[PDB]
Amino acid sequence: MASTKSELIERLATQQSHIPAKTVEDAVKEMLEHMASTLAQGGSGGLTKAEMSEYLFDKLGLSKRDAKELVELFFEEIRRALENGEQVKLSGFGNFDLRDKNQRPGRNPKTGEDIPITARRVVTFRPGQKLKSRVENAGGGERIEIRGFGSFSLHYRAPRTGRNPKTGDKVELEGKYVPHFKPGKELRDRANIYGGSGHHHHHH
DNA sequence: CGGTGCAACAAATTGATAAGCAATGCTTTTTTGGC
DNA sequence: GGCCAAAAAAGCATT
DNA sequence: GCTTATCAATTTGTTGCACC
Ligand SMILES: [Mn+2]
Ligand SMILES: [Mn+2]
Ligand SMILES: [Mn+2]
Ligand SMILES: [Mn+2]
Ligand SMILES: [Mn+2]
Ligand SMILES: [Mn+2]
Ligand SMILES: [Mn+2]
Repeated sequence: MASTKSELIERLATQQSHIPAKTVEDAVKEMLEHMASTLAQGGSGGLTKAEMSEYLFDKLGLSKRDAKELVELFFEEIRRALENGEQVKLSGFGNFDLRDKNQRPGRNPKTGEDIPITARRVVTFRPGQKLKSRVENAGGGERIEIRGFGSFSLHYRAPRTGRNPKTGDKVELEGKYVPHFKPGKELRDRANIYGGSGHHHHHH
């Protein structure tokens, strides 16, 4: 129960036959690079499905129509893996994990009245080291926002005196930014095996 | 290529609970690039 | 697309 | 071990992107 970058490119390849696999493969790598770049240096404001497609056009010389179907399928395939209970591991970027959470005490932050947090399965993203280095090294760029999938942004870490957990020796750590992913509604619903029933949908 | 509309976003409240992380060497998985 | 040895990244330890 | 994230219900303002 684990999907990799290559296993993902393989499924996107056998679903994009009208496109040469090598291009299907080059595409995913360009997307992930465009994505890392955005979070690391940014420069071009928020990243979106359109910017990722335009980029594949410019860069790979792909039809604007194919870059769009691909970008969409790329994230669709990831959702399919997770919804099926599979962990998605994209080397050089990060891993999308599934966690079963038990019910725990909550409340209406405004009123204060206790209201329990139901048990559920969530999608979490663990930034890889390759990526974490780029974001602290570069300094921090823009966010990524893909509706229905999730959004990536940067959270700030204040400087602090840390310890080498092996030796217990103190270490002086500088401020830096770290990537943070937020699963979008579609992905949370599909991945959470506790809501595939008559939904939540009323007006008052 | 450009204008609209609207559900999916971000931010904001509190507080109990769950998850992640500083350094870094050895082990394991993944990818790379030739053939 | 499969093989393969080497390089890179990740996994683990503990994180 | 200490720090950061998770989440509840609900409103106010923003934006990705489907659809003209
Ligand atoms: Mn262009
Ligand atoms: Mn299934
Ligand atoms: Mn955030
Ligand atoms: Mn090589
Ligand atoms: Mn490493
Ligand atoms: Mn252990
Ligand atoms: Mn502990």
